[PDB]
Amino acid sequence: PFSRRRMPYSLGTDKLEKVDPDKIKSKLSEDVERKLETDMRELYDRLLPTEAIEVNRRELVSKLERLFNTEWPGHDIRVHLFGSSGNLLCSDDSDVDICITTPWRELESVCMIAELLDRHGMEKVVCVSSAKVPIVKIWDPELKLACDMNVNNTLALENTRMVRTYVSIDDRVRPLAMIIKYWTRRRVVNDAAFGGTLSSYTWICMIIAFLQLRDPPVLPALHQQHDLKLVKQDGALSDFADDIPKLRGFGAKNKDSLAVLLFQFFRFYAHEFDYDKYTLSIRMGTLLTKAEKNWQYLVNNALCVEEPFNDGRNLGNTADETSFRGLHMELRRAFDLIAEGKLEECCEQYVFPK
Ligand SMILES: [Cl-]
Ligand SMILES: [Mg+2]
Ligand SMILES: [Mg+2]
Repeated sequence: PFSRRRMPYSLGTDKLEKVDPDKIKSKLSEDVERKLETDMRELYDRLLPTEAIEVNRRELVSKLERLFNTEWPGHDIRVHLFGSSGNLLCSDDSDVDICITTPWRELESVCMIAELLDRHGMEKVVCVSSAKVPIVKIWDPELKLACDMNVNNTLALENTRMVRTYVSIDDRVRPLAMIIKYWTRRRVVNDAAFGGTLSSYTWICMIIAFLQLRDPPVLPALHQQHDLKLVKQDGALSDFADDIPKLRGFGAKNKDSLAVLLFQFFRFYAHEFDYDKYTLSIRMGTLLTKAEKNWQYLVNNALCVEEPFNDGRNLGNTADETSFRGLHMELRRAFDLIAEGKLEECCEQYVFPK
């Protein structure tokens, strides 16, 4: 019984002003960079997961796999981590995302799973059967983990494997992405479902797109690197290049530090990127126009971020015009603070009004 709209309609829908480029700081001073760098690695160390909690995620997987195969024997039911839990970007307070696979299609009834998990002591058990991807949500009070589960959405397993591959290519990607994600949680702009802002997966695509567009690039366009694609276990070629040992080091030509990349990330999205004209596409690794995708007609197209496996889908579709204006303001707010090295203020915890 509470409204979670992050960006109030009183914000309006107007485009932000194009700032005189000579007034937009182009690089960190040496003092600001050095201190921001040490602050970011201190933040990253606190964000890194601990082994005790990582063990709890795997125990939840095992517990769930046992519950399911005991209740419905014979169907080779398997339980897989994905999302943050499988792409190297989770922290200890990250929820668990789980994909349950089986050829037994009758398991795709998420409320049947809710009844079983409730009966065996899970708490806050809810099922959402009308979502694009039906889910069951639980709180495990023994392991103290929140968990969203779906059944047989293998597409999410592949784009998790893709993000994991991107994270594995250059060692700056994991700390950069974790710190930006932490920023999105603290400013509460990571809630596409109820807040009208952007999903964590949308944010990760924006980070990867920015890194692909650096000169030199930090990350390649994996979907376009046909010669480094391996054959998967199902016999088909991978959709994206995934021979990690051959890919590792691709970004080594780019010599910018973590501090400079965080500054440039916010500078890019605060002032450089023309939201009105372009679509970000980590599938291509280059900018696309909205018009070449017919996305000038798309409802909720202020921000266009192409899903790399279904390029008909805009990940930015959860932000209407008002929400985009507030997101853009948050990105400029972040740029102004990181330009002066103020990582703590940048990550101030947003609280909803009463
Ligand atoms: Cl993630
Ligand atoms: Mg989740
Ligand atoms: Mg529009």
